[PDB]
Amino acid sequence: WLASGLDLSGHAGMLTLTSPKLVKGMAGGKYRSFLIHVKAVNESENLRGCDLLQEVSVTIRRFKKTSISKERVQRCAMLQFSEFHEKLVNTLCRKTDDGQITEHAQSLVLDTLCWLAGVHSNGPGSSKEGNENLLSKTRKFLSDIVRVCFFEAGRSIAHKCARFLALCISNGKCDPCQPAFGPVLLKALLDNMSFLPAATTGGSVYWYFVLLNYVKDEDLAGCSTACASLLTAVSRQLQDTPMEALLQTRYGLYSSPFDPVLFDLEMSGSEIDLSDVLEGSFTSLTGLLEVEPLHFTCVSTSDGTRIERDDGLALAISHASHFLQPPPHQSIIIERMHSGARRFVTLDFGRPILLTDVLIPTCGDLASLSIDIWTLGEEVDGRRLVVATDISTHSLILHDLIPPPVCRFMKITVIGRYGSTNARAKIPLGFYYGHTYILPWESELKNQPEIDQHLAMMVALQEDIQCRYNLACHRLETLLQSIDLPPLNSANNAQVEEDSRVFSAYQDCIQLQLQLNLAHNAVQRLKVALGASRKMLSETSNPEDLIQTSSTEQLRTIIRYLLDTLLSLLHASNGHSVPAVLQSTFHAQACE
Amino acid sequence: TARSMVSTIMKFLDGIHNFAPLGTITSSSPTAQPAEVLL
Amino acid sequence: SLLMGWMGITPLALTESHLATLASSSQSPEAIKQLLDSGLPSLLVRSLASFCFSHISSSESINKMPITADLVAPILRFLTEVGNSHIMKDWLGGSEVNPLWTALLFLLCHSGSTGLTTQQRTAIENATVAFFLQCISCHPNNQKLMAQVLCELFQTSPQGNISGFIRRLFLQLMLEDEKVTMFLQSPCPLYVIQHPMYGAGHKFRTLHLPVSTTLSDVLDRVITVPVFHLFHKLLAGQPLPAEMTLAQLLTLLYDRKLPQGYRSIDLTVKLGSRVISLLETCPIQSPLQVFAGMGGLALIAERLIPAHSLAAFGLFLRLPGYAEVLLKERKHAQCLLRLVLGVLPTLPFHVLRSLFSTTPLTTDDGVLLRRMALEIGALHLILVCLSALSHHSPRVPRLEEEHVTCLLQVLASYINPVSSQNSNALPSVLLELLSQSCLIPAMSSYLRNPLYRALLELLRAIASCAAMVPLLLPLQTSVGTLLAKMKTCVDLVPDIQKTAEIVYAATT
Amino acid sequence: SVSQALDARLEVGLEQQAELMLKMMSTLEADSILQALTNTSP
Repeated sequence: WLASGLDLSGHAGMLTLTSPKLVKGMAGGKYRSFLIHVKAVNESENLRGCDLLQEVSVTIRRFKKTSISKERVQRCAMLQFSEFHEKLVNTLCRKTDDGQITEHAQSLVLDTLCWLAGVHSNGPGSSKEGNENLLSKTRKFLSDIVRVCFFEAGRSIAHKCARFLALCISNGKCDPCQPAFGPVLLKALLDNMSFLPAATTGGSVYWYFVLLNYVKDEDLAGCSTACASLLTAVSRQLQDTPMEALLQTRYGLYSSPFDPVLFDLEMSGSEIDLSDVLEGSFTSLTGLLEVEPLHFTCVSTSDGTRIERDDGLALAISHASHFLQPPPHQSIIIERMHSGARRFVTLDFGRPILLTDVLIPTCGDLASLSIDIWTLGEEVDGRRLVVATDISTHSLILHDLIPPPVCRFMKITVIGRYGSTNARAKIPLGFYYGHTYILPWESELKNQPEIDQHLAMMVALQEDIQCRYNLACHRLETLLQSIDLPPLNSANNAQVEEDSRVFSAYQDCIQLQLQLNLAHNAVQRLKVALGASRKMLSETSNPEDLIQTSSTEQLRTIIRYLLDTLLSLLHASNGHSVPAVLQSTFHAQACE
Repeated sequence: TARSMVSTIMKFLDGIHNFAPLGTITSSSPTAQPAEVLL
Repeated sequence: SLLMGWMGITPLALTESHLATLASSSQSPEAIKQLLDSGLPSLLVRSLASFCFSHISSSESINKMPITADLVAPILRFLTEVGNSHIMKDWLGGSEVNPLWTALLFLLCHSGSTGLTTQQRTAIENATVAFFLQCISCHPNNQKLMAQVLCELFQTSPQGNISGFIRRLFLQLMLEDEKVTMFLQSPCPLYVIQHPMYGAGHKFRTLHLPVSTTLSDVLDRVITVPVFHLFHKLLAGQPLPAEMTLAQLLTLLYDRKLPQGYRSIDLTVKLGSRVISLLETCPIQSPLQVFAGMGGLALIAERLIPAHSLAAFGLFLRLPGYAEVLLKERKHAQCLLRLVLGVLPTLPFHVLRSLFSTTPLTTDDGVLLRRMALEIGALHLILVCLSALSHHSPRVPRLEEEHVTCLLQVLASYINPVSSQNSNALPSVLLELLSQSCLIPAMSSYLRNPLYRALLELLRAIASCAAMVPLLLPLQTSVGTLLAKMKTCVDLVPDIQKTAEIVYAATT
Repeated sequence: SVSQALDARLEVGLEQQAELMLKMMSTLEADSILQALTNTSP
């Protein structure tokens, strides 16, 4: 039906049609023509069904021709013999004794799992024995794969696993003897709330909570009591110094400048005043600690357009730190605006780079924007990233490009809104996010230094920024000792060069703390790329122990995330009777 | 009469200042134009 | 004495509150005498030294009481709090305590990442920083002790990367000005919990201020006209100058039987009438200059706005005697070091010029410095800098004007130190090196067009040395006749005429 | 909500409707949270 491909607005849509029986019949090398039927089923211009369509478009994409001959039987082997799929599941479970499985191999098996789920999303009247076998092997080890993908992996692997699991959600045309993926995936996710504060990546738990919030509509009680118990546990753990408390009272500075480890950075283009309630989309870009920003150099500029800025080892270390910097806010100004103001700008990164996340703030005087990427020539390898036609409504957010493209030159084409007044405005360039070092496997997708020297210089940069962060902390503590400590309780605290120097010291401490955190994530990424692994969730781990031994920023982010899930769960009742389990565990003393 | 803590913690919840733009104007007789331009 | 008998003192276990109370209640002289007479400090320093040795031995293998990894930062804070006493600073300056310094430094430098977590590592790092700040405070014996200790650690640095502790200790301890405690007693009001020696109310003041400031600044922050005057308890009948810095006062007090290590100096403020030797004393030596006295700057340079001047400053400070003439201006030297860690570009060459002028060719220090500059390659760097600034190449067989002027001044002071056996005082290696570089073409380009005065000083300097004369011959108008022509073109005037006549006499 | 913007280079892949369904999961999350914030307690 058309409902399996509708867009978010609902006014458009797109279907990708393929089947294993298609290539099974193409294995004979006989078929060359196809028919497609549009039919309206039933249980001013009164258009019904097929007449309701306005504009139509057809494209056909071929398969990639590799260097391995007789590829037809190789592709039909996985569709005919199902023992591959369980083996793939085994490669997720780390139960095989053939060494230790790296993150790259996990990414590859998750990619081919996503591809086979996509081809099995539409099986027309075929034998679903292989599909049932792979679904059963998924449900058998669902907790193990969700643990190794959403707790012990980065943003890319967790995003791919969320894609595969929600694709298994999407094609749930199960027989009456088979249960749906919803219940079992729900139970697998609530079997792993205990290991949540011992996670690694903010984007991983973000995708985890997105999947949880979607599939929680089937069973409500278990997710509610797990969330409430973790609320109580992490809340009683997070209460355990007067330093950040004094900062919070005196200046409203809530992020701890002394805790060196963070969890994730959340930003979006969309203290809080309490008067309006007397920011929901800000979780669109998560996990910005594993990915560092870049720098911008404008090359080409259209007519009536100007890009402006809005207002010896130590030297090499300082230059590497300067390359690892958030650039100041820039923008584009237009001299003359009109209905359909076509303008064009070009951005250069200076070297080939991996691009993962992009953010373009809301521009209310612009109709549409489009971004193109290329490395060598515009007509040589230019591929379209995204064109958005509702910039005046919301902001452009594109998060965690999988597979991550490599590029050096960005092309931004902007068309202004219809009936636009001749009043000047600003189009900010936004924030671009990527990977400074290009891995060899991601280099082969589309003078490169070796891994070891890059790892050594990144470790040296991490040590130098750790020294800078420690001296910033010492300056901040010695200066903050000089705050007046009156015996006048707190009324005079809510009632100056000293304030400005404290704000500047806190800004410097926060900046160097963020730099140290993303540098540590970069060296961790390089270490797992070398062949190592991150923290292994042992089976003998006490949940309370890993609750206590977790970083405070991770606890704050996980608290906000799962009470966000609690808010969505409370709203999911549609104003009906609230379940008694979360109304009972939240008694008077628990609430207090 | 001094400002206590209450005035400090209510002042931002919402040096002689003007108050004419906040209010409205009227007259007892029907004029040819309203006097809101004065405000 | 009765309180000693409570915590098992005539194994042992004291919490952080126990040592907090003990360090608080030991600031009086009788209490600190009882604390030194008791064996608790000796047993604690032996315990922590044993802990440091055990942790080093465990990391490298991959009356005593066992100290864990948690209690050691609070008891180091105990050391910081008790070190206010001057006999505490004298006791920490003895050979009995020095194992504490060596053990902590070898533990937090050699033993890198029993397991040390990052939070506890930062705790020990900050506690050691506080201990080092407390030890050398107004104590010249502790100053030279720490200088010798850090010089001996930098001497035995492994052969190349410096750990984070030693780097931040260099950027922290001797890169901030020395801070002393000011105590102010006055009957008139002068406008936190401190020791009861420091009084109470607004009539008794206590500040923690850097030494480099003077009395006028601390008195500003706190016809017959009443005027504030400052008196000391060891001085009877004389006031103190307003522009007199605290280093001069500290040296005067140390020359006036005040015991060493007295952390808080006291002053009485009185009101006198005004009708509308002390300043000439030597200042304090400070830990930075004491460390630089034995050439530690070269040791840390061997282990380490235009950027080329900042890069050349690190090479320039490796010569002996460079830091002694560098420390004449403290604030700008600290600013240059702050720019090094990550007027200002003129100073790394101006200090070299002053060191050239203060080291003549009649003594061994000047010729040793010149041969070390020949060996280490400072002349190559300054010559390629002049080549890049003047856009001229060597003869192959507004800020830039100030840079060229300063470089010419450095060369002029290098040739003749007295201008700012003289024939064999400089080797011919410098002669054959200068015959290859870009001195002659840049001179011919700039001449045929202060700075002119500096170039005439360079000319009379290169004519003063007999071994450096034959460079004046061009590779066919002589420089003397040319200079006479542009002197007549220009025609300050007596200097130009005298230098032109000197160049003409040298050419003839 | 969020902008109706999706990866154009990923159209050559098979998971375009996967990313579309992930994005509408995100938008329904944002809408439900805003509705829970605005609504009072009956």
